[PDB]
Amino acid sequence: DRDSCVDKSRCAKYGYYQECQDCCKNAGHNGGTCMFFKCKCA
Repeated sequence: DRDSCVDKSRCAKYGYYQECQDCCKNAGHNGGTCMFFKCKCA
């Protein structure tokens, strides 16, 4: 119970990264955003 895509799935400089939004959505949400190589949810 400690997945956290933020510290698992990489990302680009910033914006929309299909990789990030995919992770979150797969976790049990809708998606997320990209923040300085960081993967956050929405």
